[PDB]
Amino acid sequence: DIVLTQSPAIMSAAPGDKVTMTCSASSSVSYIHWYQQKSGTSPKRWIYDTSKLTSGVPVRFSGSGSGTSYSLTINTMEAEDAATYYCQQWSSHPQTFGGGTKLEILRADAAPTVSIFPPSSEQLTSGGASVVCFLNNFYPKDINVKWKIDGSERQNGVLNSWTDQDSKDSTYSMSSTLTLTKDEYERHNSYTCEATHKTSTSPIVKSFNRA
Amino acid sequence: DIVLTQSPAIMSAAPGDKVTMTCSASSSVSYIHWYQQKSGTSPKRWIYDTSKLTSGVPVRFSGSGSGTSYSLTINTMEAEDAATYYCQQWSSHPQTFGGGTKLEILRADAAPTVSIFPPSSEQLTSGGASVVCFLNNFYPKDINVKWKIDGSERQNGVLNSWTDQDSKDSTYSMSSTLTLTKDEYERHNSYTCEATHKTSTSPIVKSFNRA
Amino acid sequence: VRLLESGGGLVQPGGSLKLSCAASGFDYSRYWMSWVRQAPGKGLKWIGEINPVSSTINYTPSLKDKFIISRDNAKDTLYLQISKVRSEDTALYYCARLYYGYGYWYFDVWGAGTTVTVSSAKTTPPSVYPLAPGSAAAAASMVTLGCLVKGYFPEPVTVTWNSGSLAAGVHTFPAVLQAALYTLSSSVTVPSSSWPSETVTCNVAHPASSTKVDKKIVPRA
Amino acid sequence: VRLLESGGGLVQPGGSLKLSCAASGFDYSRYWMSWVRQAPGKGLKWIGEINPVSSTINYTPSLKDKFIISRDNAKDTLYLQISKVRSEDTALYYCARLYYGYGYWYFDVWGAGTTVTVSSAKTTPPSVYPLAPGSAAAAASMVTLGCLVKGYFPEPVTVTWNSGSLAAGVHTFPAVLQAALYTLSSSVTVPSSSWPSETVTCNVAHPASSTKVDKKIVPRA
Amino acid sequence: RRRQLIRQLLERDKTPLAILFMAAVVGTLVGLAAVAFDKGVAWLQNQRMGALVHTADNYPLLLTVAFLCSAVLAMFGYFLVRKYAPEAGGSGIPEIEGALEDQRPVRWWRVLPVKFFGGLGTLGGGMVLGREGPTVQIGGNIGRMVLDIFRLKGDEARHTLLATGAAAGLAAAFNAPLAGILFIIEEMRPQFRYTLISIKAVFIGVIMSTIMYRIFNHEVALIDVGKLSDAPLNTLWLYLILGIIFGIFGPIFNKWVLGMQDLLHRVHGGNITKWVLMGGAIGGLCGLLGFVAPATSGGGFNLIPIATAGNFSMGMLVFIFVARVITTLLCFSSGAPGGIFAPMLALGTVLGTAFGMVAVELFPQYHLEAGTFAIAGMGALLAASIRAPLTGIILVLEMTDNYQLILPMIITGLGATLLAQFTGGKPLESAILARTLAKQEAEQ
Amino acid sequence: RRQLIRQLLERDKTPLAILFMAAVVGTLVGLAAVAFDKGVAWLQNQRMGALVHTADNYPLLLTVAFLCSAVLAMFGYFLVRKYAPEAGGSGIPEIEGALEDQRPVRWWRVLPVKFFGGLGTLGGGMVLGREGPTVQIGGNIGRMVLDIFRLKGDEARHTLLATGAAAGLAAAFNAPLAGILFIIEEMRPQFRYTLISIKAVFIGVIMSTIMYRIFNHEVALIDVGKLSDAPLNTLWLYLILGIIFGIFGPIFNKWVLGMQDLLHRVHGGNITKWVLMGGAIGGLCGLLGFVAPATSGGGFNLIPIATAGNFSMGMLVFIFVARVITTLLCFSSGAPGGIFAPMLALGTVLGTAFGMVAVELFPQYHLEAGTFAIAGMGALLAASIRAPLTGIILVLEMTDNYQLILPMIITGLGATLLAQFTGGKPLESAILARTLAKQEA
Ligand SMILES: [Br-]
Ligand SMILES: [Br-]
Repeated sequence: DIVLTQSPAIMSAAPGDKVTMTCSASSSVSYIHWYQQKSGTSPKRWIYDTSKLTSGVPVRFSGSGSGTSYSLTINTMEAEDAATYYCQQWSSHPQTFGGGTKLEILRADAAPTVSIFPPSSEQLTSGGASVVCFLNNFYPKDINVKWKIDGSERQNGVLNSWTDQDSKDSTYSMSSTLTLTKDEYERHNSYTCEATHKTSTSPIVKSFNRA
Repeated sequence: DIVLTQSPAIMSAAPGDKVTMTCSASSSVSYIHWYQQKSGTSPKRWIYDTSKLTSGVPVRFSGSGSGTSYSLTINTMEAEDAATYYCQQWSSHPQTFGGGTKLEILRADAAPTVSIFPPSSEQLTSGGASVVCFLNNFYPKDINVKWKIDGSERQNGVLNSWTDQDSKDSTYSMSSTLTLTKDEYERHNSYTCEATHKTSTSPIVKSFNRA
Repeated sequence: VRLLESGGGLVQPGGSLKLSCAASGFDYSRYWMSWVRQAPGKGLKWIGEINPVSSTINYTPSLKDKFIISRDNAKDTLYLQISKVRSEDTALYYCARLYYGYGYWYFDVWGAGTTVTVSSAKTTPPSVYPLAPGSAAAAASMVTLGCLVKGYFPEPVTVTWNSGSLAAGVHTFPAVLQAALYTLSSSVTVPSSSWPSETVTCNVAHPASSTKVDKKIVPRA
Repeated sequence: VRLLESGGGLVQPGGSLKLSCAASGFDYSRYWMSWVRQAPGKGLKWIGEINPVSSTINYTPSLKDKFIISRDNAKDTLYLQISKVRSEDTALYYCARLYYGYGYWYFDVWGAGTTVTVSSAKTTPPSVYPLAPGSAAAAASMVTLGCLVKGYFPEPVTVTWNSGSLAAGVHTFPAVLQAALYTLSSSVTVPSSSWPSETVTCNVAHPASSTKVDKKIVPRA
Repeated sequence: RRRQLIRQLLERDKTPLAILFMAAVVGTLVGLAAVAFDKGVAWLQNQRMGALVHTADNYPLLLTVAFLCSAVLAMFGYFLVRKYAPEAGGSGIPEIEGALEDQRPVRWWRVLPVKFFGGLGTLGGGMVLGREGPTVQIGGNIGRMVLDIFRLKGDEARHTLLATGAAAGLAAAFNAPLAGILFIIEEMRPQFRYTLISIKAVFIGVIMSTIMYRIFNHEVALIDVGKLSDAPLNTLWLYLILGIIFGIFGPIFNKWVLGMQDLLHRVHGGNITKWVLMGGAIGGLCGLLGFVAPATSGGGFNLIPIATAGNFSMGMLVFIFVARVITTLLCFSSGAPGGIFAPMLALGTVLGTAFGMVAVELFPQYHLEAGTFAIAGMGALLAASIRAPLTGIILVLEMTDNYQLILPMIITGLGATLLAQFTGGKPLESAILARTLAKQEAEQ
Repeated sequence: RRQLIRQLLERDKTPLAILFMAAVVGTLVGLAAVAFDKGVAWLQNQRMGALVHTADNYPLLLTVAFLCSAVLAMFGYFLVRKYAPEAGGSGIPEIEGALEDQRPVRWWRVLPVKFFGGLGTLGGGMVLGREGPTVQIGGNIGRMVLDIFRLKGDEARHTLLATGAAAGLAAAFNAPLAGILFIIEEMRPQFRYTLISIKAVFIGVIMSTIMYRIFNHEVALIDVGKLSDAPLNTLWLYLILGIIFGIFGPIFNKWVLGMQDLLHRVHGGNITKWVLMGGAIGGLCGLLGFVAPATSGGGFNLIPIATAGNFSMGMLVFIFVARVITTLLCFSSGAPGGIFAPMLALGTVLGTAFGMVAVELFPQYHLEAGTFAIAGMGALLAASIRAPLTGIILVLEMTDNYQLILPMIITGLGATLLAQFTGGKPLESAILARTLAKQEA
C-alpha cells in the first residue's frame, strides 16, 4: 500500500508567512486530501482532490501537486493555523495517511520562569517525596533541566514532561519531578533545579533547603 | 360531514350463507372502504375503493354499491368471518365511519363445561373470598347460572361476564364470580354453581365443600 | 409494518395527555399519519391527520387546541395531545398510516391502540389469584385452571399463559367494574396429563400501574 | 452532522471490546462509514469501511478477524469489534463518514473518537498533593502554585483550578507513566496579591476510579 | 424557398382536430387491449402454475405437465399465426415500420385477433418473448382499424394514427410513456424521407393508454430496483468500456437472431405442421425450464431486480446469460408472436451486473455497486442490436428511476451504438424489414 | 421500394470524421458554457461586494446597484449593436435559421460578442437565462470547427451545427437528454428531411455535460427534494392547469413580440438610444435584485422556494406580474440572452399558485402545491415556445420527480393544445418568420 511521507515533520513559521509542507508518495497517487488536526480535536477535512478547499477553509490555504509529490500551502499563515496536517490518498487502495506535519507558531525567545517545590507534607506522610520543578513559558522548546541534591548532581528518579505549544503566548512549559523515598529525601538538605535555555548562557537555578 | 349508516347493526348467519350488509350515506359518496374488526384487535382494511380486496382477504368477500348505497358481501360466509364491519368514506371531507355491522355466527348446540374454584389461599389472606365459576364453550349464549351456599340460594355479590363469540368454534363462555368477605365465606361449607342451558333440562351443578 | 401507540391511561377531567405512536417497518415519511378513536362499545371516529412534512394538519370538527397532532419523522413517531379532557375523550386511540387506491384515502394500517380513561380515581395494580381445582376435583381428560385478576384500575390488563405458549383453550373474560375497581378472570383448559406434572403460569400485565405479575397455578395443598 | 463514538476504555491484553459510533444529523444510509485510529503521539491509520447495506466491508491489511466492522442503520450506529487486543490496539478510534469530490474518497466528517487502552495494570485513584512555595520563597509579582497528581491509572485526569474560574496561567503537563501508574502536575500562576490572601484550590477528577478531589494550596508554615 | 419557409413557419404545429381526437380513441383502445393481454398472459402463467401443484408429487409427471401445457399453448399460437396472419409472427415491429413506409399492408381484421390470442399462448406459456411485439403491432393495427372505420383520409391521418397506435402500444408495455414517443421518433418512423407524423397526436395516444394501464396496474412497478448508489466522475470510463463490449456483442447477437431465423426455417421448411410442432416443442421446453431454473425462461422481468441487487453469484450470472441467449433466439427466431424487446433488457441487466462484480473487486477504491453497471447495461443491448439508444436509455430511466446514473447509462449506450457500427452491425428490425421486403421481391 | 431496401441496410452510418468532430465541438461548447456561467457568477459576486462597501447610505447603495447593472448592461447592448446584430436576443431563432440555410453563422463575430455580451447582461442581474448565450455560442462553435477543418457536405454543416446547439442547451441546465430532444423537436428544419446525425448530437452533448460536471459537480441548479405523488383522481386538475397555460401562452407571445416593437421606437435603430435604453433596464434589474430579488435575476433561485410553498398567495402573484414585466423588458429589448430560463420560473410560480388554491379547495386529495408547481414549471415552455417534449424532459432532468410524469405531461399537452386553438405560434419560429420576412422586404 502507498506510503505517504510528509516532508517537514515539524516546522515553525511566524504569522503572515508563506508556509509550504510536502507529501511524497512511494508510488503514484492523485487527488490527495489534507486534514487539519488541532491539539485535542478530531481531524478535519481541509483540502481535498489535491486543491479544493472544504467549505469554511480560509483562502490563504491552497494545495497542489501531482504523480508522486503534493504540497499544502498557506499564503500568510495565521495563528489559528498552528496544527498538524495530515495528507491522505485513496487513488489507490487501501487509503493511506502521511506521517503528518506539525505546524507551530514560531515566536520570540523567552527565558523560563523557574519554580521549585518541596514535597508536600501529605506526600511525605506516605513514604514518597516528589520534588517538583516547573519551567514555565519559555521559548524555543529545547531546554535542559539538571537536578542537584546537596550540590551533587542527580539523574535517577527524575521525570520530565513538556506541554504542547501554548495557544496564548506560543511558549512551551516543562515539569521536572525528582521522586525519592521519604528516607532518601531526608538525608539531604539542599535541593536545586537548574534550567539551561537559549535565553541565557548562565542557567537559571532555583532551590530550597529542608533546613 | 357525511353520515354513513350501516344497515343491519347486528346480524346472524349460518356458515355457508350469502351474507350482505348495507352502508347508506346521507349525501353522495364513492369508493368507500370497509374495515373488519375482530373482538380484541385493531380494525383491518378489508375492502377499499368500494370493491377491491386488500391483500389476504378471501375471495368470498366482495364489495359494491354507488352514490348513497354500498354493500359488503360474503358469498358463503365462514365462521372466521365473525366480526364487526365498519364502512368508511373519504370521497368527502372529513372522512366518516359507519356505525358498524356486527356479524354473528349461527352454529350447533354446545353444552357448557362448568368449573368451580374456591377462593385462593392468597386472597383469603386479605379478607376477600371470591368463588369463581367458569361456564366454558357453550352455545347458544343464553345461559343461567345460579349460586347456592349451603344449599341456600345466593344472588348478592354475584358478578357475571360473558366472552364474545369465539373466532374458531363460535361458542360462548361465561364466568360467574361470587365475592364475599373471608368471614362470610368461612361460616358456610357447601358452595355450588348451577348452570342451566338449552343443552339440558337438568342444570349442570359443580360444587365443593370447605371441609 | 408495525404501529405501536402508547401514553394512554388515566387522566383527570380537564387535564391533558400526550399519546405517542412508534412506527417501524416502513418509511415514516411519504406517509400521512392519522389518529382515530373508538369509544367503549361504539364506532370509529376520525380525530385528525398530519402530512409528512407537517405542513398540513387537519382535525375533526373540534375546537381550539382540543387536539394537537404533531409528528417527529426523526423518531418515526406520531403524537396526539388532548386537552381539557372530558368523558367524551375516554376511548381507544388508534394511529393509522394513511394511503389510497384510486385516491379516496383510507386508513391503511392501524396500530393496536392506547386506551385513554378520563376519571378521578387512582391507578391501582391488580391482585392476581390462582384458581386451582379444589382438593376434590375429579381429574378428567381436560383440567380447567385459571386466575383471578381483581382490584385494578383502569383498563386494561393483558393475561397470557406460559408466556403465551399456551394459547389454545384460553379464555379471558371481559372485566367487570365495581367500586371503581376492575375484576376479571382467565380460564385455561389444558390436558390432565399436562398439569400438575407441568408448570402452568398465568401472566398478568397492567401497564397503567407498570405491573407485571406471574402467578403459578399449583394443585391445592 | 455529529459522530459520537463510545465504548473505548481499558481492556486486558488478549481481550476484545466493541466500539460504537452514534450518528446524527444526516441520513446514515447512503453513506459509507469508516474507522480510523491514531496511536498515542502517532499518525492516522485506516481500520476499515462498510458500505450502506453492509454488502461490502474492507479492512486494512490485518489479521483475519482482528476487526469486525458492522453497522445498524436502524440505530444509525456503526460498530467496530476488536479481538485479541494487544498494545498496538491502544489508540484513539475515530469513526468517519466517507465521501468524495471527483471520486477519490476522503474522510468527510470525523467524530471526536474514543480512547482504547490495552493493558493489564489496575485502575488506581490518584493522590493529590499541593505544591506550595517553600518557606523561603521571594514573593515576586506573580506566584506559581500547583499540585501533584500521582499514582493513578488509567488516563485521564482532569485538573482545573478554583472550579475553572482560574483559567489563565494554568498549566497541566502530560502525564508520565511509571510502574503501571500515571503522574502529572498542574501549575497555576496567579498574582502575588491573589494568594495566600485568597483561596487557590486545585480540583482533580479521575472518572475511572470515581474520584473527585479538591486540594487547597496553603502557604507553608 | 425562403418565402415558402416563412409560409410554413407561421403554419407549424397545426394538427387537424379530427386527427387529434382520433389519436385519443386509438390510445384508449390500445391501452384496454394492452391490459386484457397482459392480464390473459398472467392468467395463463397462473393456471399453468396451479396444475404443477395438482401434480406436485410425481416429479416426472410434473416436469411433464409443465412441458405439455407450454407446448399445447405455444402450438395453438404458432398455428394461429401460420394459418391466418403470417405477418403477425415474430416481433411485429419490423412489420409496422414497413407500413409507415407504405411497403406493407395492415390487415388488422386479421392480425388483431391473431397476434392477440396468439401471444396469449406464447407469452402465457412462459416463452422468452416480451409483450412489446404483441402490443406495438396490435397497437398500430388498432390505429389502422379506426382509420378505416372512420374513413379518415390523407397521409397525416394514416401515418399518424399508425404511429400513435405503435407508441401507445410500446407505452402500455413498459408503462413508459416518454419511451413510447421517443421510440416512434427515433426508430419506427420512415428513416430516410420527411413524414406527416404529428408528434402532438402521438402524445395524446400515449397518454390515454398509459392512463388506461394506470387504471389497472397501479401501485406495482414492473421493475422495482430501489435507489441505487451514485457514480463518481473517475468511475465513468468504466461504463465506456462496458459500452464497447455491448458494442462488439450487439451485432453478433444480430447474426444469431437472423441466422437462427433461417436454420429454424429448414426444420419445417414452410410447413404449417413442422412449424406448429416445432413451436410447441420450444414452447414446452420453456414451460419446463420455468420450474427447474426460471431465470432462463419467461419474460425476464423478474430477474432484473434480483440481478441488480447482487443476489446472484458470478457463476449463476454467466449461466443465466448463455441459457437465456439460447432460449431467446429459439423463441424469437422461431417466428413465434412476441417481442425480443424485453428479453433484451434482461440480457443487458445480467451482462452488466457481471461486468459490475468484476469492476468492484478490481477497484475497491471506487466503492462500486454492481447494480449501477447492471443499469448502464440493461438497455445497452437495445442500443447495440436494435440501435435505438435514446429510446433505450429513456426506456431504462422510465423503469428503474435512477436518473443519477444518467451519465453512465448514456456513455454505455453510446459506446454500444458506436461499436455496433464500426463492426458492421445493423438495426435489427431494419434488417428484418430489408429481408422481409427483399424476400417479397426475390420471389418474382 | 428497391431504394428503401438499399437505404435500410445503410441506415445509421455516420462518417467517422463527423463523429470525431461532434466530439471536439461538445468539448469546446462545454468549456465555454463553463467560463461563461463562471463569469456571470463572478460579476454577480463583484456586484454584491460593492453593495457591502456602501452598505450604509441606503440611497448610495440603491445607486451603485443600478449603476453597476447599467454600466454592464450597456457594455453589452453595445457589443451587440456594434459588432453582431444577430447575437442580440435569444439566439435560438437565429440558429434555427442557419439549420434552414437562411442565415449566416458569423462565428468570428458572434462568439466574442454574445459571450462577453451576455457576460454583461446576465452578470448584471438581468431577467435572461444562459440558454440564449450558449445555444448560439454553441452552434457557432460547431461552425467554427466546420470551417477551421473545412468539413464538407450538408451532413457536416447541419450536424456540427445541431450538436453545438444541443451541447449548448445541455451545459445550460446540466440536462443532456433535453439538449438532444430540443434539436429533434425544435431546432431542426421543421418541414423537410435533414442530414442531422442524431448519434453525432449525442457525442457532443455528452462531452459538454462531462465538461460541465468537471466544474459544477455536487450542486444542482434546482434542488427540490422528492415531492409527494399524484393520485389518479387528481389528474384532471393538471389538465385544467394546462388549459390555463394554454390561453396565456399565446398572449405572452404577443407581449414578447409587441414589446419588441414598442421598444424599437424608443431608440428607433439608434446605437445610442439602444445602449442607453439597455443600461436603463439593466440598472433597473440590479436595483430590484436587492429590494425584491424574486422579480430580478435568472429566476432559478426562487423555484426552490416557490415549490416548497414558502411564498404566500400575495407574494406569488406579485412575483408573477413583476416578473412578466422584467422578463419582456429584458428580452424584448433585444439584450443577449435566453427567455428560456425565466419562462421556467414563471411556470413554477404560476403553478404553485394554482396549487395553493387546489389544496384548500380539495383537502381530500391531500395535495402539495409543489407538484402543480412542477407540472407548470415547463408548461409555459410548452405553450409559448411550443416544444413540450423538450420541456417536460427539461423539467424532469432537473427536478427529478419522475412520479409526476403523468401530471407534467397532461399539463404540458393541455398547454400546447390550447396555445393552438387560440392561434398562438412557436415563439422562436415567429421570431424567425419576422427576422426572415424583415429581410426579403
Ligand atoms: Br422477425
Ligand atoms: Br432570437
